[PDB]
Amino acid sequence: VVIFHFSWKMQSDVWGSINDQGVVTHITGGNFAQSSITINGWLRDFLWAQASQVIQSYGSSLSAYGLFFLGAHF
Amino acid sequence: DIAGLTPCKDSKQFAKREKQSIKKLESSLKLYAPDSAPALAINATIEKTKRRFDNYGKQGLLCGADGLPHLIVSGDQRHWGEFITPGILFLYIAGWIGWVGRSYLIAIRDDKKPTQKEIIIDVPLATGLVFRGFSWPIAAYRELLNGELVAKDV
Amino acid sequence: LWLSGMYFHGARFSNYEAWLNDPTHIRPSAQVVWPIVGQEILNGDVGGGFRGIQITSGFFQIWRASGITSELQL
Amino acid sequence: ALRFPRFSQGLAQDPTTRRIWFGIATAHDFESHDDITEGRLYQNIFASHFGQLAIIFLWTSGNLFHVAWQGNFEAWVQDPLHVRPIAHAIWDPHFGQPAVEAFTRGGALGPVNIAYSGVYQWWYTIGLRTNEDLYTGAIFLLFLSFISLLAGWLHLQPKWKPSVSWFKNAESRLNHHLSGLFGVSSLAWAGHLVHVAIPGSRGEYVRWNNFLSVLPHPQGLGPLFTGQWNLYAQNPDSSNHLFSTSQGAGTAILTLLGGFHPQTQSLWLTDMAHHHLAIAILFLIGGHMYRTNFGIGHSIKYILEAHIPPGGRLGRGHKGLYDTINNSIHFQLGLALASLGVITSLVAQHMYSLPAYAFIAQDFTTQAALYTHHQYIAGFIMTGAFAHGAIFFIRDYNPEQNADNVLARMLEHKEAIISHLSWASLFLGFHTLGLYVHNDVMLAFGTPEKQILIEPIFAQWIQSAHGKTSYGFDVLLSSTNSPALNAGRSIWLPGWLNAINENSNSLFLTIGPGDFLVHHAIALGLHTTTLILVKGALDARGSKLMPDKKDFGYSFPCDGPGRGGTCDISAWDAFYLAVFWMLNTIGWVTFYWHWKHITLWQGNVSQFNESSTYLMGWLRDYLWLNSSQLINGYNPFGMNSLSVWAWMFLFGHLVWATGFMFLISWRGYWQELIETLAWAHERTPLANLIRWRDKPVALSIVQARLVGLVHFSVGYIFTYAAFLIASTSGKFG
Amino acid sequence: SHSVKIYDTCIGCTQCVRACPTDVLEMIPWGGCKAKQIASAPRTEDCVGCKRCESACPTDFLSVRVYLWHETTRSMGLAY
Amino acid sequence: GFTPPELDPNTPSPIFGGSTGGLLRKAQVEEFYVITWESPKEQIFEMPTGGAAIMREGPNLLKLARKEQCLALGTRLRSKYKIKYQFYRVFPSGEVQYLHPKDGVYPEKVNPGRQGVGVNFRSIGKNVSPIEVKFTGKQPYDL
Amino acid sequence: NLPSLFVPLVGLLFPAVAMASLFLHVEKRL
Amino acid sequence: MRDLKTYLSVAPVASTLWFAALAGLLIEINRFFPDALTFPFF
Ligand code: CLA
Ligand code: CLA
Ligand code: CLA
Ligand code: CLA
Ligand code: CLA
Ligand SMILES: CC1=C(/C=C/C(C)=C/C=C/C(C)=C/C=C/C=C(C)/C=C/C=C(C)/C=C/C2=C(C)CCCC2(C)C)C(C)(C)CCC1
Ligand code: SF4
Ligand SMILES: [Ca+2]
Repeated sequence: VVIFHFSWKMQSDVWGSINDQGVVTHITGGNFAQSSITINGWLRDFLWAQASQVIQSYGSSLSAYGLFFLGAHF
Repeated sequence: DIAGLTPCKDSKQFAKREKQSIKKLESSLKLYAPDSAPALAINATIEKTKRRFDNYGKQGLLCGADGLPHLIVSGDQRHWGEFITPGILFLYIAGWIGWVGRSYLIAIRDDKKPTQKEIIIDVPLATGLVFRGFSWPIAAYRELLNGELVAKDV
Repeated sequence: LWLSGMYFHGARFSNYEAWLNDPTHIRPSAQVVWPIVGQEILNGDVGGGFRGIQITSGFFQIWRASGITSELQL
Repeated sequence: ALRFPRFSQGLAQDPTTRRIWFGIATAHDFESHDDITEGRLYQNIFASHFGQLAIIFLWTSGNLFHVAWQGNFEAWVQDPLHVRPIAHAIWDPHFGQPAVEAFTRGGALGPVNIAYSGVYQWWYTIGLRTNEDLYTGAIFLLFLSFISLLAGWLHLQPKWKPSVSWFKNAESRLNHHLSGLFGVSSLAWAGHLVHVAIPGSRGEYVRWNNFLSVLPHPQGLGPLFTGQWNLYAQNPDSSNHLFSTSQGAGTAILTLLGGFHPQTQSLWLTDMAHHHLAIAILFLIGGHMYRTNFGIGHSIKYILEAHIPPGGRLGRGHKGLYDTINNSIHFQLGLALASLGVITSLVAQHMYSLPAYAFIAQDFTTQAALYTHHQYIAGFIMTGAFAHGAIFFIRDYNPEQNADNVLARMLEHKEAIISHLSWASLFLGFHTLGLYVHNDVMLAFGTPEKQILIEPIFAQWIQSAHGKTSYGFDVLLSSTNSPALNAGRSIWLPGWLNAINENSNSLFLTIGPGDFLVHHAIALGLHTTTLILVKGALDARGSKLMPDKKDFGYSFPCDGPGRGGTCDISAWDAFYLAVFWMLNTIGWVTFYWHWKHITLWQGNVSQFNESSTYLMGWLRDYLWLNSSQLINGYNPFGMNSLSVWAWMFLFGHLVWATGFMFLISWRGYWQELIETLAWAHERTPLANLIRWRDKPVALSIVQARLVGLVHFSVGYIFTYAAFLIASTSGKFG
Repeated sequence: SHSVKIYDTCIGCTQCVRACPTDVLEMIPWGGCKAKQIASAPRTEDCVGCKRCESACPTDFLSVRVYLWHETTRSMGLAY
Repeated sequence: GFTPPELDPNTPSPIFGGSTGGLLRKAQVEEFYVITWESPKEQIFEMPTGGAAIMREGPNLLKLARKEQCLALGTRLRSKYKIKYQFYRVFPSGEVQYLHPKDGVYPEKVNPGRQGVGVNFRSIGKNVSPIEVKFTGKQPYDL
Repeated sequence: NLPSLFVPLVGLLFPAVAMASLFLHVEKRL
Repeated sequence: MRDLKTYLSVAPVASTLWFAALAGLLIEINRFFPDALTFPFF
């Protein structure tokens, strides 16, 4: 729970891309305030949304992570 | 052909997979220089992909609507290389392993401490027994007819 | 021995000299796999003309902070 | 006695809270109660059966009442494919205004739940048309539940309680069940179909007021006593016929068309009436086999005694099996649960492939819910069949009266049976997993062409044997020359071949390599679950580790840490371990069924045929993808009618994970913790004026396994039921 | 309370009595075995059911048997 | 013939500051136990309920909540130190019941004045099948 | 209108009476 | 020396050497004959 808190907080309120004029858009659109106050929000707006990369990594250089995901489940 | 399948040499999806795979590797190739080491690596992977697809289409592999080789294990003589022939090869190897290990356990069962030669391998005894599995279907078959393979009343 | 392996991989199978010139675009990588059973797909485009596995240990940042530049020092 | 439980003195004299739990968990175990006799045993069982029948009648009565009161049945009959049936009405004072808004559907005034049991299609197909008909059936079943309780109470006073000899009258019971309970009921059901259902399916509303005036057939009854029964099959309904109307209607009452009604996509109502009539009269003749009070018939004892092969390969055959089963109610319940679980799975496999209720094949949520329901029901029933088989071996098996028959010989080579079940489970598990991992690695490295996709050619050959053309193996029914095809062209083969090759229904769906891998996972699940239950049932009376297990009963914690450790060594623990494998097996079965249909209903069978061959496809293209509308049942921006499933979805995840606590953590930790809590209460002011009258103790080891299994199973069922219905009804297709 | 029984396969090694943590077992004189002594369970009201005695029996099969029966305050190990 | 020693109150108790593992309401309304021993000197000994206590020189009396606590402390008194010990049970009425050592001889040492209780005269595997005791209040091992 | 009477009668009053009566019977002595 | 050879015959070391030789052999076989879903030599 600690590391999931860290991940979602950094991807929602800090990490992102900054414009030339100073417009910062975070990796997730500041969804931490409204989505993380709910267990269903943690299930949907965190796990279901951010597991896309690992369930789509087949056929790329990140496919080893897609294999380790399921092997660790096993 | 069989089960509605079409041979991979005739399937368009099979050839489209080979095209799209090679073109995807070529898309990775344009990023690097023609004399580069990643270039020779990607070129070797492309040649390896062509060899794989050509070999699958040449040996009579059947393809589904997905353009992927489907195997037929019913025993049809047109596809014995897909299961029965490699399966006989496996059963030869598996019987070899089991027969040699069995010969080892029989040879050490009369030792003072049989557990000693099970956690510390007697490599000389092993090296002398590893080649008895070469004729395992014979030595086993004879032990079947002579009542030596199965322990009586267990 | 583990640290020896780390510095040696930074020297022999890495793109540290390329990450040193463009640290914001290059992905740090210090492991390159052999091409045997198609696992060379894991040697992904990491920038600087390098195909490898992106590393997250942070040895590039440490070696830059210490002042290391050439593969010889590693 | 002296206090609860009045049937167990040792539980009543328990000074701890354990008295209450074990009093509840052992209420129906009549054989363990104090001062039990064979008479009281059979009599309590008899009255419990009546109480169960009363429960079932009351339950169905309530279902009719709500469908007729708050439901859509009258409106649903007019638009069977455009009206969402209503289960009941919702009255929750915790609802916000939007919850009332989003849950008001199906054309109702208040919030309602959309029924997914299929009773609307069932009742419309059998002749019920108005809410008044449903009220009539509810009153009749409420009255039937009343007389069930009446008979249950009746046979509990002296001179009405029967002797144990009457319960042990097996010959008479089989004759009546086959003749009356099975045959006469099916015969009368064929009567209802040809009087009310078939004419109701042709526009004629036949009820108790006018059923004496209408003729089920223009030339009724006459031909039945002549032998020219074919006149009842002369004028069927046209293939262009509407169910509630008469355009295309005929006059036949007993046909063998073989296909489906093109409009409703359900079996021909005349075929079903003829079916029940044929199997009924087959049950009627078959119900005259055994001997009663008339000097003719068989002695089941003598039949079992005579079946002994010379040469002694089965020893003494079946000698003594008659009294062995007729004296053991656990043996009889094991056979009953085994046969019931098989035909329950049979019902599941046939209701989705051969829908018999009108306009139920298009209600995809209903088909998925019904198949999942019965498969989990059958899975539990099968675990119970083997559980009571082990209970029979401990409580009722007499080794001397079963000397050297087939039953004792099962124990004689228990190691052979258990070892080979282990080999088959190992073989299936090793290879099925290996092939799945191989294909996973291939698709990881971006080389799909290197997968191992084996064609399920044996089942494809069977589907071609039934007349399916998709594989073109040119065997009977699929080949023009085979006598199996020529003999049936006159009767069922036109409609049968017309239905099997229709690409919309699920009558023998097209199978590929993905179906080959899943069916072997099914074989792994069946073999391993069988292995667990059989090893527990055969090692229930004793093992090399505990040669006197029969003395310790069926359910005990363990035998101590001695001799290496004996945790989970009872046959009850074998059942407890097998339920996890049952849930896993039925999980594989239902994941399979739901994905194939949810891709079929979406018209995208290629995604299943290409993604079911590797397990990352199951995680990504089945669970993750279909959970979208479900998990968005309520979001930071609002909610819709799927929120009740998003909540139950998480609810099932909680109960399931709560069971892990009872299954991972064990007792001694919690006992010492409760001791530290008892000290806390005795030393706290004000509160120490309140004294507990039962000493707080940690849950028993066996109780912990049961509580953990129940949380696991409840979370299992509720999580999947929430996802199943929300992902299917959210699209409705 | 839990039931405890001693079978005549006992050899009289007095190990069940040494391992017992609530003084339930005794060693009485007997004529069946070599040590001239067999075990008995005269105080099963104090028996807790730990089966520490069965863990120490060298007989095959066991000569001490602890059949867990009706739980009491003494058998549940309650100090409260 | 053996005569059990009567429990003498006002007997000194070991030096101890107090712990939370002591007696509860069970001692007040149900029962409690008391172990006594002699000891040669003032020593320290670990308490079966809490920490450490100072064993007084000469007669010692210690009241515990369970019987197993008494025998465990006695076994350590007999092993680490070389001290004989007895312990009794005390009902809320004031009645005292002598427990161990019952005969005055330790239970692991055979004594001629002892009678058999629950001793089956057959192999353990010679018990009957449960069906032969069904509908009776018997068990296959009670016989 | 009937749900406004029977829903509390089975979710509040019925479990209250049922749990209290079962408590008295379970804790009763003879 | 004899003790050193006896150590090399222990189960984990014999397993590593045996499985390393086995892993290298299968790697070279799939290096000279990559892919191959069938037995092509008939
Ligand atoms: C087992 C059948 C069954 C089931 C599962 C339900 C379920 C439900 N009923 Mg219902 N009911 C039933 C039979 C059933 N009913 C029968 C036979 C009648 C008489 C025709 C009614 C009349 C009725 C009314 C008027 C209302 C409900 C309502 C409800 C809902 C709210 C809960 C409630 O008020 O309790 C049920 C209340 C009752 C009075 C029914 C109990 C009386 C019957 C005879 C059952 C016998 C109970 C008996 C004392 C104990 C049964 C033992 C055990 C099986 C429980 C709920 C979904 C309310 C609703 O619509 O919610 C919005 C509501 O307004 N029911
Ligand atoms: C299954 C039946 C059931 C029913 C019918 C209700 C009904 C209700 N619940 Mg409740 N709830 C239930 C189960 C149930 N709950 C369960 C199982 C839980 C545990 C998860 C909860 C937890 C819960 C919480 C946390 C809250 C509610 C609240 C409410 C009220 C909100 C609606 C409102 O604003 O009314 C009117 C609101 C009022 C304050 C008027 C009160 C109604 C009068 C005073 C009732 C009189 C009581 C009567 C004298 C004695 C009753 C007991 C008796 C039968 C022995 C409502 C009357 C809310 C609430 O009570 O508001 C404070 C709220 O806070 N419920
Ligand atoms: C000489 C070794 C040997 C041999 C001949 C056998 C033979 C057999 N085993 Mg078996 N097994 C072995 C080792 C062996 N096993 C080991 C080490 C284990 C522990 C992992 C097992 C665990 C095991 C189980 C759980 C089961 C069997 C079963 C069986 C029987 C069915 C075939 C099978 O399923 O095999 C399958 C083989 C395995 C699952 C593991 C084998 C591992 C390797 C290949 C064998 C070891 C080789 C040895 C190290 C070589 C020594 C070299 C020597 C010359 C120095 C069969 C007669 C099944 C049975 O009961 O029959 C109905 C069954 O259920 N075995
Ligand atoms: C017609 C079928 C049938 C019949 C007549 C019996 C009859 C019997 N069974 Mg049996 N059983 C069956 C099917 C059947 N079983 C099936 C299908 C299974 C597989 C699950 C089992 C598994 C089983 C086991 C393991 C045991 C029995 C035992 C017994 C005997 C005593 C039962 C008892 O008194 O405990 C009372 C039962 C209860 C108090 C039920 C409480 C637990 C339930 C499941 C919790 C409810 C679930 C949940 C809380 C509700 C939903 C959640 C909610 C939020 C919606 C008894 C003669 C026991 C026995 O005596 O062994 C010798 C025994 O240990 N059965
Ligand atoms: C013709 C006379 C007759 C009849 C009709 C019956 C009928 C019945 N007896 Mg009975 N019995 C009889 C004579 C008879 N008996 C005699 C002479 C004796 C003395 C030997 C007994 C001794 C006896 C005992 C000891 C017991 C019974 C019991 C039962 C009941 C069984 C439970 C049940 O309802 O399942 C219903 C069965 C069916 C509906 C038919 C089979 C169902 C099939 C397999 C599946 C369903 C078919 C279809 C697909 C369903 C579609 C689903 C859809 C409708 C929703 C049943 C109503 C039990 C009982 O008393 O319960 C209270 C029981 O304990 N009988
Ligand atoms: C443990 C135990 C028990 C129990 C048991 C069980 C549980 C069993 C079972 C089982 C099962 C669960 C079975 C199943 C089965 C089935 C079968 C055996 C079948 C069949 C059939 C056939 C052969 C078919 C044929 C056909 C036809 C007819 C037509 C079409 C084609 C075909 C081919 C399909 C008891 C109590 C007894 C005793 C004690 C012990
Ligand atoms: S189970 Fe424990 S307390 Fe009971 S007699 Fe055996 S050793 Fe003594
Ligand atoms: Ca079809």
